[PDB]
Amino acid sequence: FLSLDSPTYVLYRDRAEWADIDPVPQNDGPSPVVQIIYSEKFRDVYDYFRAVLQRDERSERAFKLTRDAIELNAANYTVWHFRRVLLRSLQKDLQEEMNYIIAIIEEQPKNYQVWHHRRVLVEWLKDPSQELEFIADILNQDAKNYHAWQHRQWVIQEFRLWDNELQYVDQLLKEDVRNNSVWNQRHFVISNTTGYSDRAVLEREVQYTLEMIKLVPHNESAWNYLKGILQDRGLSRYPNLLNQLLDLQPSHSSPYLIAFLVDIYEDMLENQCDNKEDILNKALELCEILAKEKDTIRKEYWRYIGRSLQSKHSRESDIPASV
Amino acid sequence: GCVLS
Amino acid sequence: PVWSEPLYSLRPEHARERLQDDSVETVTSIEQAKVEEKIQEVFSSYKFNHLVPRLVLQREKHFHYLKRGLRQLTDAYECLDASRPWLCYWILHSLELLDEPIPQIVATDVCQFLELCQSPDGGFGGGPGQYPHLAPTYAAVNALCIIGTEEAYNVINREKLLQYLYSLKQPDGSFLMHVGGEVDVRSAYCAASVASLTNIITPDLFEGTAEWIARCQNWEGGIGGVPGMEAHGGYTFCGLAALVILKKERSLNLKSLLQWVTSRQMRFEGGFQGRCNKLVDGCYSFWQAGLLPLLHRALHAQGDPALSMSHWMFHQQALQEYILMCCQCPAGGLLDKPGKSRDFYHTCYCLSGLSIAQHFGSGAMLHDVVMGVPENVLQPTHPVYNIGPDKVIQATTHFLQKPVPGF
Ligand SMILES: CC(C)=CCC/C(C)=C/CC/C(C)=C/CONC(=O)CP(=O)(O)O
Ligand SMILES: [Zn+2]
Repeated sequence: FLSLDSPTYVLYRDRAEWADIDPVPQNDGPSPVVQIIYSEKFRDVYDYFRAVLQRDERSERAFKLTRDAIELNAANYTVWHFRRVLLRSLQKDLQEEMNYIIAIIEEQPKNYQVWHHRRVLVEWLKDPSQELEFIADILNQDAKNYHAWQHRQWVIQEFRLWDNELQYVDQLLKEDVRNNSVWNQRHFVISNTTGYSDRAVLEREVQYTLEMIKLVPHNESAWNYLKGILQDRGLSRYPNLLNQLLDLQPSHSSPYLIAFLVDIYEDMLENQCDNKEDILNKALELCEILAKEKDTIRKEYWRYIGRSLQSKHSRESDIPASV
Repeated sequence: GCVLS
Repeated sequence: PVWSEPLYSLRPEHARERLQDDSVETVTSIEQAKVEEKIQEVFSSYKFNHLVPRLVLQREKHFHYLKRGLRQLTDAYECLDASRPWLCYWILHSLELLDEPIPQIVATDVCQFLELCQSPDGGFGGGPGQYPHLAPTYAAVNALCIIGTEEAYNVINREKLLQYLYSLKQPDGSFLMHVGGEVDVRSAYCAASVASLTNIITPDLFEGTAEWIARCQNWEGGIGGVPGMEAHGGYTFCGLAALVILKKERSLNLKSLLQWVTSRQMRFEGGFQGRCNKLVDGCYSFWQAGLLPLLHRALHAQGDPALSMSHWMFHQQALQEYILMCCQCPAGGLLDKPGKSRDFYHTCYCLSGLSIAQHFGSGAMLHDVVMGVPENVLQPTHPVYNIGPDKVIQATTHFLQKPVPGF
């Protein structure tokens, strides 16, 4: 009825329809800590929320009161719980509640409670028809909203709405090929649909990634993805990769390409390859170049890697102490 | 800023 | 040398660490360049003002900020009216790190307040009369342990706490954050943290939990909120720390994890980002860098011989430089990045992260790195609970005298 920001908004202690209720002051104790000096409006709404909660008054007025309490602090999970209790007891129209949550998330999209509330509504209605579009609108304002992506994965997974997501992913990667959330969504969609074992798919993905890497050699997301989809089977399992990466050494170098090379060498020395020494030195050479020039912020990591490789792949690594 | 809960 | 710059972020070569957008601009590169430009200004402000750089942790200012906030807050904190135990914890821990005593007048008033936040059914709520929730429960327990008095310990109703944890446990191994609430890796960590400290861990409380957490590790090497989600420092800290408490760190691919977190430190800024291709932020000085002490203990537990015995696997100096030069508010308190306003959350974690970067300790081995003036050194923090290492020992020892609820 009366909006919290309305110019003619009135405190609850000045509302006739609330005269029967005695507000309940916050019980902070004799000598409080981290006591918040709430504004009049805030303390007033909550003093009355505390009253209805305490009486467990499940009424239309209590329902409207939770809207204001939520508006004052959308992170108050206790108010959200009571509101859901009211939604059921009062048999409130859930689509109307959906319209409401849609609006609240639009204004406070980084809050945990609002997304969980929307999920509960979808679960109750067993209707995901509005989700992908709603989420898309939120993602259009912040393409990396964590809660939005999490809700999207949940919706897609629970109702099996995989059909158009890869298309959605391509669209966003086009807008910003650096969006790690979208690279994650790509891995989400594919591994749950075709999988990465189908050689035709894996082939496609690697070509796509290398292609994105050529267009933006310093975009760390493409590199992490390329590594993420090949590391489980073993990088050494793909002999052409190593070479093809060296072909970018001149015109597309980055600390990322250098780092990948080390990962390939690493796995190669793991699956005992040919010239188990020519590879090792090639690796320590890169590890040093990174720890001292191309990627010093990670010097402590690169020295550890160079050390680990030497500690188990040097020609002396399998040789007795007495020899 | 950031949120934890 | 005389021409040699002792500060990593000011060295001429550092300029090469600026972002290379390959002439391909997207929202991401643009935002990243904006931040670097602002951070560069901070770095070279000494040069332009013709002054000698000096890194000072404004202890006095932070103390005043914290001392007052522990008692009273402006309406700016209305958005945290359901996170008051968090406020108690962030502040008390900051004071602890700064090595400031906690008057018994305060300690006892904190105890009584948290008592009021405790639910009749177990666990703590975000405030008096609020339903119990694992985040404020975690904060409350940590706060009481930092105080470490018999009184603080006795506030915690161990029987009900356990009952509460069970009421949230799911069949798949995960926990709800609160009744009728959401599920993500934070709950596993909050539960493990309070259960282990108060000694209420039963044989089946965490069955399947290690497995569920392990499912959150993704293709990136890091851990996401729930299975399938992007890797994030906040959830990764929760996941690994919980697994460490449960002694199941091995359930994860520690190698891919180590590579992911070390890649989260920004080459230019020196601080950490929360996820790949996003912005640096002071609170990750703890959530991300705090992982390294955990990985060190996990790998060393596996007999990893290549483990350094003096430093963590992240640029300790660069992190300290970022925090000290870019994350302090002149009026006291710390923050996300230059241009952001202070708050107790960032004050707590920027300091926790600074401590981690200053103190290395792998058993008998002990090496410190204190950038700037020596007064900058803070008290150490436990990498799992993020409270004094002594408070942890003292607390667990105290509760180990009690019997696990129900025996
Ligand atoms: C013990 C607890 C409660 C740990 C949680 C620590 C964190 C930091 C959780 C973060 C959750 C999250 C990713 C929320 C989404 O909003 N965050 C951002 O967008 C910040 P960024 O851009 O740095 O990822
Ligand atoms: Zn932050």
